[PDB]
Amino acid sequence: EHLKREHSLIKPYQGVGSSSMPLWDFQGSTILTSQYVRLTPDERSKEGSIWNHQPCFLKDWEMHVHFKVHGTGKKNLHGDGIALWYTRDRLVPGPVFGSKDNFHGLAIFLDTYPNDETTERVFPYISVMVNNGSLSYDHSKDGRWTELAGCTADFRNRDHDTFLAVRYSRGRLTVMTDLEDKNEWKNCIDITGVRLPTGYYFGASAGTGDLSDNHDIISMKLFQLMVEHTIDWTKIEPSVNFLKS
Ligand SMILES: [Ca+2]
Ligand SMILES: [Cl-]
Ligand SMILES: [Cl-]
Repeated sequence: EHLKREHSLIKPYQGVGSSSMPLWDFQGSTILTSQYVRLTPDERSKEGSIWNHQPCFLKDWEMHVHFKVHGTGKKNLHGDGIALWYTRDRLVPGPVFGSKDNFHGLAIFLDTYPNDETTERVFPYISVMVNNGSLSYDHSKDGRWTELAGCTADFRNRDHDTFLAVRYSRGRLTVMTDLEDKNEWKNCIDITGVRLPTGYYFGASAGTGDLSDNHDIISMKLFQLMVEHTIDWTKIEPSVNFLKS
């Protein structure tokens, strides 16, 4: 395989129920079992996260995330969601799906509650954000101002496993979903001109506010992609270049 075990979270989770070294830190409301990592319980005002121990120096990679978001809150009465991160900093809790705002790097947000009273989107909504420290995620508008790309995705309270794939290679960022039990990656997001350095950390976080939900990570499997390259990659500033209209 091109699986990088050191950047993966897999049952039985290394170093947790044993003497070996763990590969992730568990932070905040996060709790372990043998079958999942629960970032938040179905309780209000929680923030939990997991952060990979080692910085990733792969230039080209694909993360497969087996997650589960589930709860008993009626109607639209659930929240807030999960974020996946490839960021300069790790372990800092905060208001952005459990983690710090004004981050450096990449976020993939799985947003389950529409804060935006005048929203056009259908939720739950998966979106991507690239940040160089300057941008703040605006909850009241569901991060509308800072979203690069996004898609509606029915990932909540499902009777079968739910997965997301996040692929990053040569400026191209692709997010795909497997939510329907078709054993198929369905496209959600596909953009180019994304500039991210090496040496950042993988992480996942979730938060709840006045509304709650269980947010579980079952596994995260990171694969190295076999990509020819013909420059200090740790010094790349996170940014996006845009095609002119
Ligand atoms: Ca929201
Ligand atoms: Cl692990
Ligand atoms: Cl279902």
